[PDB]
Amino acid sequence: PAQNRAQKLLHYLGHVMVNGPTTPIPVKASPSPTDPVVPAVPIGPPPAGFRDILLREGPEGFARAVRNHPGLLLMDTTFRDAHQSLLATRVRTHDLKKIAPYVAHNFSKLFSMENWGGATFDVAMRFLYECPWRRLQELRELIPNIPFQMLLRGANAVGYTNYPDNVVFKFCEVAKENGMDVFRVFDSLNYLPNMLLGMEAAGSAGGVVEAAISYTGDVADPSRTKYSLQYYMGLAEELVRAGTHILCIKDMAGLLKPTACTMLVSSLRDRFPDLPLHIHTHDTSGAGVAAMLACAQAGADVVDVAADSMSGMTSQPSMGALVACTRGTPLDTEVPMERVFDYSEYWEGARGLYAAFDCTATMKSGNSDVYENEIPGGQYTNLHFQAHSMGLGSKFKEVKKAYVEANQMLGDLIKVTPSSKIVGDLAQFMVQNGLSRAEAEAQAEELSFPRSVVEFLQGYIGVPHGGFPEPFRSKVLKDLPRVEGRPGASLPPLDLQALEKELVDRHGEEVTPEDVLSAAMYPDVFAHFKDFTATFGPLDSLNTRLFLQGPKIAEEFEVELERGKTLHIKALAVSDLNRAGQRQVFFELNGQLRSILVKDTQAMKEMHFHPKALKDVKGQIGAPMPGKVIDIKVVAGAKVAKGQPLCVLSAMKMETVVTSPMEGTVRKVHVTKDMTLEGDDLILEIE
Amino acid sequence: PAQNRAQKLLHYLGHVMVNGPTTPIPVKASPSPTDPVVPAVPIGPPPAGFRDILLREGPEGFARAVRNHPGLLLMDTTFRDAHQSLLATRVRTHDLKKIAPYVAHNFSKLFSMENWGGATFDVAMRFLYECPWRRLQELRELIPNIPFQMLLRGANAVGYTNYPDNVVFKFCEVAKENGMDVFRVFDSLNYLPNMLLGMEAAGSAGGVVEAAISYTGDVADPSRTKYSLQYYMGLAEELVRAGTHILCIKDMAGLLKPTACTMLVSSLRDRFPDLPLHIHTHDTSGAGVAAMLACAQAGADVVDVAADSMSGMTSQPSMGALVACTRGTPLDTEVPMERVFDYSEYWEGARGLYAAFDCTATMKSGNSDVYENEIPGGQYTNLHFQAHSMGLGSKFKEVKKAYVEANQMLGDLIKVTPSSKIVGDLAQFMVQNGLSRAEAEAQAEELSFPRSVVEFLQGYIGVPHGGFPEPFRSKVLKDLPRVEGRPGASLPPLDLQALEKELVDRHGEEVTPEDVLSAAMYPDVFAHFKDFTATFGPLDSLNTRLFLQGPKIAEEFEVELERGKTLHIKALAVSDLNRAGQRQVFFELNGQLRSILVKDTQAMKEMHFHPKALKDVKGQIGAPMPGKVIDIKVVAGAKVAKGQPLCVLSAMKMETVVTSPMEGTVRKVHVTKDMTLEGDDLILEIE
Amino acid sequence: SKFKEVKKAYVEANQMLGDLIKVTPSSKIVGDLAQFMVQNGLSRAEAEAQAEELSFPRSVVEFLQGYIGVPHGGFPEPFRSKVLKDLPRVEGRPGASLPPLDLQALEKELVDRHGEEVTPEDVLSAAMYPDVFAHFKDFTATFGPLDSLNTRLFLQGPKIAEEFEVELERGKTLHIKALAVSDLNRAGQRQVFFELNGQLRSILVKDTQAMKEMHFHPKALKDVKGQIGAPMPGKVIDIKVVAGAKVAKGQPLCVLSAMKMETVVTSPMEGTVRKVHVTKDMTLEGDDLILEIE
Ligand SMILES: O=CCCCC[C@@H]1SC[C@@H]2NC(=O)N[C@@H]21
Ligand SMILES: O=CCCCC[C@@H]1SC[C@@H]2NC(=O)N[C@@H]21
Ligand SMILES: O=CCCCC[C@@H]1SC[C@@H]2NC(=O)N[C@@H]21
Repeated sequence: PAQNRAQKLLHYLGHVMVNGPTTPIPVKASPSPTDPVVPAVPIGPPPAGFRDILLREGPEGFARAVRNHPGLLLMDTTFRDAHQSLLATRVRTHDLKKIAPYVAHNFSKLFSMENWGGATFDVAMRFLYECPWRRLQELRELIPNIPFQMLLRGANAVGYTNYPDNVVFKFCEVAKENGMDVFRVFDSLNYLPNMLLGMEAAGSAGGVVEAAISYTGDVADPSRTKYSLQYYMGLAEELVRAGTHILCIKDMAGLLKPTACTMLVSSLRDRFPDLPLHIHTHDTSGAGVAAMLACAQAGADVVDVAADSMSGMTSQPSMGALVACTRGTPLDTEVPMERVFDYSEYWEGARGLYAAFDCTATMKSGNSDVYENEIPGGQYTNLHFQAHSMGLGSKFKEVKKAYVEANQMLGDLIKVTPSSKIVGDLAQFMVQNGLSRAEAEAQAEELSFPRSVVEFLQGYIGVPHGGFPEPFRSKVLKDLPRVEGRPGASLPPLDLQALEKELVDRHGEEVTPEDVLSAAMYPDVFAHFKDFTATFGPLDSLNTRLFLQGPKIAEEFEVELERGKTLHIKALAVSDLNRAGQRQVFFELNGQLRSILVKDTQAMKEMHFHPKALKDVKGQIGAPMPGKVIDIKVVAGAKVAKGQPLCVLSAMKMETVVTSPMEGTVRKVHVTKDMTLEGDDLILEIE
Repeated sequence: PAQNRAQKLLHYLGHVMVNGPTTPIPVKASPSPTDPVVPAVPIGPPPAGFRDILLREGPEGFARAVRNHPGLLLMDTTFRDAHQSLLATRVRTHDLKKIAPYVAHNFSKLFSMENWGGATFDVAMRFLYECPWRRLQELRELIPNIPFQMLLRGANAVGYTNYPDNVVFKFCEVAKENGMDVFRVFDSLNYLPNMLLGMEAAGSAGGVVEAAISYTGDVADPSRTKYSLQYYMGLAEELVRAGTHILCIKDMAGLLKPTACTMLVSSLRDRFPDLPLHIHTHDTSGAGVAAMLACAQAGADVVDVAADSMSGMTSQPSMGALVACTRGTPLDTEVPMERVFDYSEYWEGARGLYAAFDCTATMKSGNSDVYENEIPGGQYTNLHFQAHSMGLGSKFKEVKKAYVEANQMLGDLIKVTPSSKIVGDLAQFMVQNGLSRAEAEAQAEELSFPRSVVEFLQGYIGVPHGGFPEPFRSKVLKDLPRVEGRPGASLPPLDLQALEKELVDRHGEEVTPEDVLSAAMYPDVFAHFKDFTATFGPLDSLNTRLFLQGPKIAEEFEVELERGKTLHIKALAVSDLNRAGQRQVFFELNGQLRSILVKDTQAMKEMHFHPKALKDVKGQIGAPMPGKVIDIKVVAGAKVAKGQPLCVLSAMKMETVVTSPMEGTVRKVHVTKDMTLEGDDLILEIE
Repeated sequence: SKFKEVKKAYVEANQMLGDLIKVTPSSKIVGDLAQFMVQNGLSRAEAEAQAEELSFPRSVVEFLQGYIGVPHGGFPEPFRSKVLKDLPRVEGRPGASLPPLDLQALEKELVDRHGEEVTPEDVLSAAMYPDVFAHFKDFTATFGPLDSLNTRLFLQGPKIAEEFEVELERGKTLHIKALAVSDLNRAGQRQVFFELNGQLRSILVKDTQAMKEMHFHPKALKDVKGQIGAPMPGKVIDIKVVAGAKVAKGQPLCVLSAMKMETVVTSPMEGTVRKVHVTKDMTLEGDDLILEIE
């Protein structure tokens, strides 16, 4: 088969010129017209770093070298969890690669760089249309000397549901083979059985196991008894007994006050004198720099930081602030400040390309109300964008109050992905329906809760500390199936060879083990990603502005496909609509005229949505959210029981089962499969 | 005379609809369409505060009460220097008054609130067209219980030049009569003779004298010998001997590292156990919260903070962060966090009205390069806007480097207004002319330096620590007059009664002592302010959006002129241009049609700019900056000596004397009085 | 685009009608028939052969009934008998059988409806042209003496900033300047601003062009004899039948008023009216479905 990359790229550029951005843009901001300036890099291999120790001496040798290090070690999250928080994980492989050689040379003493895990895996395929594994591989070649770190969920890997154990093990194996070094293993509820599986999978792969305790509450507040200092110490003892190489405290919201830092970290050091202590926080409160200095003074070996232009607010504390504040003390990081400035300078320019995703569109600074609401950095940005998309943007203060009430109703569980989303959906549901906590708990048998909340209460994410809230769980679930113990333990092993064969039969002989694991964790996303890249080619070759907005008429630019293969492209014109609903886009490619035809949907728009459900008529079932009808479970003339499934709506990437509020006969169904509904659109009538 | 306020306001609104904003807008951002939500205030008088102690027991009683306070006292800079830093001092009296009753009730324990210092005085009259004294009086009425604080320059009051001593004394007297309580007395060079005059003037008025030492350098760095710990201790001893009630450390740039905080503040406490210590910083580095916590732990009694939405970056540290971090410690501020949140929320909304002036248009976060460049918060924002206006915006990195070089060339003087501006002009001049420091020092006899640099070298701002840089000063000044000692000491007393009579003759019998002092300090600004308010009336009654952008067609709004006198105004239409170059604007006012005639310069605005100076022809004198010709000192046929004044240009609010580079005969003058010149426009020819 | 075919059909229509003199209104009668023939793709022969089945225009029917007098040589037979069927025929002079109009009763009706300024000229104008005269009085009651305006102002109105003079009576001139037109208010009106004799005056006038929005669903299948389409664009004046009514062939079904001519739509078949798709005052396009017959 002849490769047609250049034409596929021109087809993408022509598609963006006719139809607009293929990635959903949350705010009316434009990318910077200027590409970021890459700082000068020395000619040669980078200096030896902590990875060279890890490769020579293994995970235990690396952990001893970290503990024995004189000073505060630093780790870079800019690559992942700094943008996850600030720009909705939209930073692309293109921009990461440009600065990677500078990082390798000037930051060779970093403990690790956290460029992988969390939301980056799904987001790369679904929204950036790039392979997360190729990003890892390319970056690994660029940074041969710094350990790569990922955020791993213990029994779910990087996915949103539980997987069979053999998928989690095979994912950690293939991640290590592809150059992942450190696995930060956490659970969204600190549910030890999920963490132990992820630790065993990462350790069996030959990775550095970093067991991460998610922090919530306040250990310095004696009124907060559920998440006390004793809770954290007891969980640390179980994770150390399970053979963690490094112990992490993951403060996903920025709740660690300097006094709580001092108390928790000194207690952990006194208990575990030889174990490396890694502290992660967010600067959401504007106190994260002070919190990390207090951790370092209390005997933390490592702290998470971001590049200064990618720090603060819902991100990590500033790298330059920590380096400057520790300079000339026993905690000196030995990082030259000039190198931090050049690094932040590049990201300041690069962040300008992502203005369309920047959290500063909605949040101008850190906010201390995080000590009340306990909303994690990445959840705050997402919950605001969701509230605005649902017409609740003016009520976002009510949504934050309802988030506290929803956390309590759910039982004050730790709030990190996906538990932070479960609390967020419940909070939006309460505000949308005008319901206080007491009303929502009283009516729990009558209300149709968000799927996530239902799946949580069923046990699909593990068991929360202190157990599930009763009688609230029993009222919501009724007769719905309950998962006891670890949800992955009852799943049959996935046949990865059968899946590989299915993928080869579909996409041809170029299917890799990484493709099989991507399909195993994210089947619909991976299928869409392969179909999209089959149509549009290697979009990672485009600069971020051209990827997001396409070229302007008469704009000229270069695209490097491979070393020594540059495309000189100029956009010339877009035609009027032809009789086939297509517009012809004209380009110059390497001094030659080229034309591609792209269909325009925005050229003509005309839908109609008549149905409406009277709020006072119990038999009229309205759509509980804007969404697409996936499935219709009933027909006209069918008898239905109270709580019986009627239809399935798919909105905001969540199947919601619409259930009957009464017993009766379905008089009429007003909806069809694949129909798009607005809120309160009449689904069906019951008599 | 019949009052015509409503018509004057409609004339302003019609003027803004036809001609655009009367205040210069630096960035293409629009004010928020929504006014800020004012939090609920209790009905009654506010609780007793520190002012009640000051009024009962005098300045020494107040200082003892501050020292004896258990915990860390907090002061609010949001009213001034929080916006001075973030929004170019553009916050108006309208928005300050709306939140003032909430501040009085919920923050009654503040040490002080600092709203009258520095630029607010000039900016209120020149750009907001409001009386700074009326702001002070109104705010005092709404906040009877919290001490008001101002930033006072010692021998210059709030002005930009030195004044006769009787003007500085009379200013402090009338400021105290109008309800100013605390005078933060500083000098831009820490020049003790200027500080002593300001301390004596504030003390003689019956104010609380707070002597403020401006911080530069690093006391924790043993390589920095000029501004050592011994320098600060020696100056503190002289200011304590001079009878300061409170000692302030003013870190105008955010240079105080936590280690330097600990060392400086403990040394000051150990030497002065009974003296209140007040620490001011900026969060420019992102370390300001950690710096203020270190000061409080080292025995500071008071720290400067801003409301959370008005904190960080070039502003003060976050109030909510300091309150949260000190909670339940011996340093607890006793401020309820819920009250800080409600205060921050209002400001977030209010800051949205000032989006057109927000430093976030140019700086997205704090920057640690402040430890190298030492640029103060308000100077950073101004220097960037100036660099962009001069076409140097893409070179702002070169301007920051040249700022370090200019500081060294000038002798590493303290950098705060106006010395921070003097270094800024020199830095822009160096970058504009492509000069290194060595070239600028070598050519110092041939170059035409910025007036501010010349006036500094003459001694018009006082004497820098270590003296002026020689031979550089002697080369720049040549035969220009030098001021020895204190510049105000040689000025004859200003006849304030003669000035009052001149103002009564020109403006009528309503001239107040505040008007006389405003004219004495700022004659041209005050004259323009009186002429503008005579035309357009009380613009402080308009909300900030209507003040900046005017009303939209068909927009309806309310204007309260006085208690129980509301104007209901609706904008209806704007006509085409009449034969007199005017456009008729139609309003409804209290249900009645009203029409005003407003001119539109924008329509006919045309001009031509022919002159140009060949860079290679020494006899062709080009304009060194865009500016207006104020004065022409020479005619065609005149003999001119090298260095002789040729013309005076007035650009960026700075008279620049253009001087002859050679001896010769003026062949031709190409410019006229009031002519606007671009850069390099030919002024004259010399043979 | 078919005006050449219309001119040819005018010759054919004149012959079919009997080559009568062609002047108002007989020239219009030939013109309607010619347009009807071209619109329906009919030759003279086909139109004469199908004369019992076709719904001819009203002017042609009223001519054949004798309402304009008797043509030289008499009416064309059998064509007249086929078109008229059982329709009433006027013999002799049509005015001779009309009862005298009571002009004093009409004068009193006009005084009661328009006030005491009714003249003998107004009575005769109403007697000859009742609907036109009523509309003319209502229009001039609203807008005043439009004969005082120059033609350009009458047809197109003034431009913005245009100044002009209007003489109402000898020595009574009104200098008038148009100043502005506002946006649409919540009542569907736009405020127009004038200067009148140096004084600003404002009038609130409604705009229909602001939001016309109509829908036209009905259509008559040409092959379905029971589907009765509108024979022309027109307004429904009257509906003579209801759903469930038995109708005979040639029975009146509705009255359309288009081009200033009431056209009676008649049944092409005997049957039962299954459904009526139109309402009184409804505007129809050509071929819009009026009703169904089974
Ligand atoms: O729009 C759909 C969701 C996109 C991913 C959101 C990520 S999942 C990781 C992180 N945790 C959350 O609760 N949200 C973000
Ligand atoms: O545009 C002209 C200057 C406007 C005032 C600038 C103020 S003066 C106080 C502060 N210090 C500076 O250097 N700039 C600001
Ligand atoms: O638009 C409707 C008809 C307007 C009058 C037409 C006149 S009546 C006198 C003359 N004879 C005709 O056949 N037409 C014109």
